[PDB]
Amino acid sequence: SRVAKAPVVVPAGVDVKINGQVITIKGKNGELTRTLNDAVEVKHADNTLTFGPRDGYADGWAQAGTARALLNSMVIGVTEGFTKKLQLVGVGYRAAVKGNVINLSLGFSHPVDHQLPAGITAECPTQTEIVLKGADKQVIGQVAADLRAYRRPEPYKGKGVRYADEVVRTKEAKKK
Amino acid sequence: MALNLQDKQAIVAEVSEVAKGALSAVVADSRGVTVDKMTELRKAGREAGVYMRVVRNTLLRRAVEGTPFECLKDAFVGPTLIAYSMEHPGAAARLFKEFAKANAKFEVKAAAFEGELIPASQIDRLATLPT
Amino acid sequence: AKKVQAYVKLQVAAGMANPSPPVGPALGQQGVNIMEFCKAFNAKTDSIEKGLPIPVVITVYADRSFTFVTKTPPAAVLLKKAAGIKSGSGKPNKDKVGKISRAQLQEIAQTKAADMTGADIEAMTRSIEGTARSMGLVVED
Amino acid sequence: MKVRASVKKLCRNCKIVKRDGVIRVICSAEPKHKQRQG
Amino acid sequence: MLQPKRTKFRKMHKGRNRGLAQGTDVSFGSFGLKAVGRGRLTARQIEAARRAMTRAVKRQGKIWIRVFPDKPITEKPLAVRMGKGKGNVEYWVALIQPGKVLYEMDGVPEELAREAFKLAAAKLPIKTTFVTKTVM
Amino acid sequence: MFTINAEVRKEQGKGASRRLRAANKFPAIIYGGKEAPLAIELDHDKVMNMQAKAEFYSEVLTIVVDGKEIKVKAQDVQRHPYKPKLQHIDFVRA
RNA sequence: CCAGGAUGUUGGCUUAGAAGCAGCCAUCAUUUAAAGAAAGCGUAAUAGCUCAGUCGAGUCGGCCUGCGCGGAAGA
Ligand SMILES: [Zn+2]
Repeated sequence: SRVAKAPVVVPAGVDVKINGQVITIKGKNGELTRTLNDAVEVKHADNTLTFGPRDGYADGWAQAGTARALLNSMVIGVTEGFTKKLQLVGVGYRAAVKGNVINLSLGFSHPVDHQLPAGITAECPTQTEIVLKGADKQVIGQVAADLRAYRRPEPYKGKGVRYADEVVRTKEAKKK
Repeated sequence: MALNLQDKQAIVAEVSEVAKGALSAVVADSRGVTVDKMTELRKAGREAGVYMRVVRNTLLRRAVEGTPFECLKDAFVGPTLIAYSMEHPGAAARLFKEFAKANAKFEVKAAAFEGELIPASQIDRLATLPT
Repeated sequence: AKKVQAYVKLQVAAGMANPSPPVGPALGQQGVNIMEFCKAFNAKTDSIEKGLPIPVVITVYADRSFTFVTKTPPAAVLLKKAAGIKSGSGKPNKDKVGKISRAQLQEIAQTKAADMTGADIEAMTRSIEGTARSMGLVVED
Repeated sequence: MKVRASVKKLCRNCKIVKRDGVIRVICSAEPKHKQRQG
Repeated sequence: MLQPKRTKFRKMHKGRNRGLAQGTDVSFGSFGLKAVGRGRLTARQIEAARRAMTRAVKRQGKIWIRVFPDKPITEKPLAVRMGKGKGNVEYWVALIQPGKVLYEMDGVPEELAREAFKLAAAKLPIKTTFVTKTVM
Repeated sequence: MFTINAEVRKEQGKGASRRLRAANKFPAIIYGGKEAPLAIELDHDKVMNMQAKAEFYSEVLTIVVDGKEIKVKAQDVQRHPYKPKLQHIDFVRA
């Protein structure tokens, strides 16, 4: 509702194509094409994109609010781009990237080879740190979650893949 | 929470009555400052530790409006802090000027010396006035 | 005047120069030495009088020693040799216990020249008279 | 998590969210406050 | 528990609980727990309900019990043929009509009132509502 | 002080009284002085909030019926068996 | 959301030590737009978290009531 009341601005070069309920945001980096719900009514005017409900639906604004943030991130991805840094804490935990595949050695008796989706590239400035980059915030967040499941840091030392913006709390090992 | 109507009428009514007798009222930006600095600025102006107070552009707008004053809205943009003088020569502009020790001036948006409006390029003129 | 940067405060009195049983290695485990608490500490402490629990900031950077500036001690340490008894309250409020007064703690909390807010010798003066009565003591002001 | 017909907001960080049709209690300060079947 | 220290009779018929209640207003304290549903309160339910509120208030204020069992209940054990005389009294209950001021409290804040009766109402079989002393 | 709009009833009996409680209304009666009793039907909600104040049972009331302000006073009130509602209130001309 | 969230004072007694955050009490004052001698976690005592000017119009939650929800697992 309120969020939908805040029109989103699109930088220069950001080509926006609307086809009924489809939104194609192609800019400097990558191109995203998301399909809105059906109760949302996007209006391309001037150099911004407004959002509003549609007569005949209950939630109405409940959908316009999301579509406001959705296309919003779509523009941010095709302009500045999103990034997620996941560092590997622990002994023997290393990381390597050979092309579009990421090899991880989380103590496993066999190096894991995660496969990157559509447009998701990442390197490693350190043997224990990965930097994911993409144009889709939803995707870059899922890929970071996959590598986050391979080894969830325990509340004792935090050993395992974590997030650069995540705080892991630890605890003692009980007495006796 | 919030402040009841009757409780807000007084707040603005007070800041207005003190503005009618204030010989001066300089406005400036005080963001990123600490308490130790604020106190130091208060100790410099008056040993009573009371000087330089932060107020909203609204509380000041309707306060400067409740009193015959004009052309000051430009001095009320975003973070605003007022510094008036109800007694003694309003030449205490040198104190704050030297306190900010800034080679610029922008911070000290404007002021009103003796009912006379003054821009930001005049904050130094008064801060360099001889005894 | 800036931000957080080490500044503990644990002492028992001004007499005990760098004690051990009370605290000891507790006053220096991050950047303070459990020995130099007599050089820079008693740098002027023995030049006045040792008998009032006086705390102090730490302030440590990375230059070995520290530049801690001692200041005015608690206003309670004046409630054992400046207000009256040193202890023994018997019963909390079931009895008025003891009792201070106006003249008492008057020129005792005035010596403070490195603390207190507001120079108004009437608002910052009575500010050191609340606790003196908060312990069940009566007010003879 | 502790599942039981009754579900409430223990701490102030509690939140009563409905998923698929089941009341749940999400927490971000105490994993013990995690509930289900409300 | 609460039960008549003496009764002119040991047993009593069924006795239906019809009509409304009498004690609807508080005439002893400033607050109190009022009944809404229909049923009967046993000596255990009443006693247990008292401990709850009495405990939620530490040892301050005062509580009153407008209700009282004063009604014996007979029941026959297992492996017993029907008849052979009326059963034996096992416990005493109290008929509670919609609007019966169950308990009352005074000497404590209004907030602590609801909380107290809240932990006591959960002990009661029937529903209840919080009421406050009214003038006239 | 407390103005309470009223309207003379057209039928008495528990039957009519009940039909009133099923429309946010309740029966009433104003007796006292040399005047004869008068059936009155006050609004539930309205009076439901007016009685919430202790000044409603202390200070004098002013009922306006058929263009007439009769200064009365709360004599007695009958509350709902268990719900926070009203059944009937007696007023006295004073 | 980005903010601030201070000071007397580590309040007095108790204690190995308790400083808002064992526990007895007490609960005034202060500079203010506002900050409780202090909500929860956390410390051996501290520390560290943290709750109670901008943006620009809607927000907060008890009560009466309708319709629903979970509560609801058998061969
Ligand atoms: Zn929780």
